[PDB]
Amino acid sequence: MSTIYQTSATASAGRNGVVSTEDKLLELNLSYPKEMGGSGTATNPEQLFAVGYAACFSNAILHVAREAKVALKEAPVTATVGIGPNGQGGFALSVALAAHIALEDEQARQLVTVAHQVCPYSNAVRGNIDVQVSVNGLAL
Amino acid sequence: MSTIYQTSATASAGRNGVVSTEDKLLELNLSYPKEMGGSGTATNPEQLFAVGYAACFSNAILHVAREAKVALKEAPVTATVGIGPNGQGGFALSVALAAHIALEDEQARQLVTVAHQVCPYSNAVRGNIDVQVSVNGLAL
Ligand SMILES: [Zn+2]
Ligand SMILES: [Zn+2]
Ligand SMILES: [Zn+2]
Ligand SMILES: [Zn+2]
Ligand SMILES: [Zn+2]
Ligand SMILES: [Zn+2]
Ligand SMILES: [Zn+2]
Ligand SMILES: [Zn+2]
Ligand SMILES: [Zn+2]
Ligand SMILES: [Zn+2]
Ligand SMILES: [Zn+2]
Ligand SMILES: [Zn+2]
Repeated sequence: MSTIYQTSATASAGRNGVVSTEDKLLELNLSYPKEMGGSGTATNPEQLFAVGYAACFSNAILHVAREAKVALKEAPVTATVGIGPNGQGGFALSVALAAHIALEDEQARQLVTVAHQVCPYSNAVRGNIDVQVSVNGLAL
Repeated sequence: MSTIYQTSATASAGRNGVVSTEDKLLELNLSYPKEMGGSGTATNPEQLFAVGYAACFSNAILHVAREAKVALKEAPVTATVGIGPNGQGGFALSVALAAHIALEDEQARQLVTVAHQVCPYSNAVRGNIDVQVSVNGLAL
C-alpha cells in the first residue's frame, strides 16, 4: 500500500493521435491498425498492453526465480493481446502469455504459477481476463 | 467474443532489457527508474500502462460521445499509474484517470461513467484496481 514509483501520461485524441509521458521518455503516435480501418503506420493500446505485460511477466518470472535461488539467464515471454466487442456495448481484451524457462517442465510450471500471483499486471486483470498461460510450449 | 485485432510482443529480460512487438512498430529499451535503483534513461511497464490507458480511455470518451451524438474536438485524459508492494509477496498497480470534457459538469460525468463501462482497459481491471476517476478537476 506504499508506492515505490508512479508516473503519468496524457492523451487527448484517443486511438488516433499522440500520447506521451509527463517526463517525455515515451512519446508516441497512435493510429488504428489496418484491421480497424487505419493506416497501420503507428502503434495502439493493444500493442502497449502486450509490450508492458510481456516485460512485466518476464520480470515476475525473474523475480520469483531469484527469490527461490534459481539462477536464470533469461525468461522469454510472448504476450498476445486481442480486442473485440463484448456484446454489452463495449470491448474486452483477451490475453495469452507464452512463458519459457530453461528448466524441467514441472519446475517451470511452479515458477510461472507463482509469478502469475506476484505480477502486478496479472493482479490487475485476474477474474476479468482469463489469461491463457503456456509454459515451454505446453499449457500451464 | 469475436476478435477484431490482435498483436504479440516479446520480452526476455524483464524490466531491464529490450521488448518489441512482432511487427516492430514498437521497439523499446526498458530500465528501472531512479526510484527503483536504475538509470531512469529508459521506460518501464508502469509508463506503458499509463500511456495505453490514457489513450484508450480518451478514446472511450470520444466513442461514447460520438454514439450519443455529442460533438467533441478532444478528450484530454491524464492517467497516473503507481506500483507498490501488496503485502502478499507481490505488487499491485494504482490508477487515477483525470478526464476532461468541454461540457457542463454533469453531462461530462455521465459520459465518463459510460466510457468507464465500455473501455476494455477499465473492463480488464474492474474490481481489482480501484481506479480513481476525476472529471473536469472534480471527483467523478
Ligand atoms: Zn495489422
Ligand atoms: Zn510483472
Ligand atoms: Zn523484483
Ligand atoms: Zn535461453
Ligand atoms: Zn513458446
Ligand atoms: Zn498445470
Ligand atoms: Zn524517476
Ligand atoms: Zn478504451
Ligand atoms: Zn470506437
Ligand atoms: Zn479543448
Ligand atoms: Zn485535470
Ligand atoms: Zn459522481
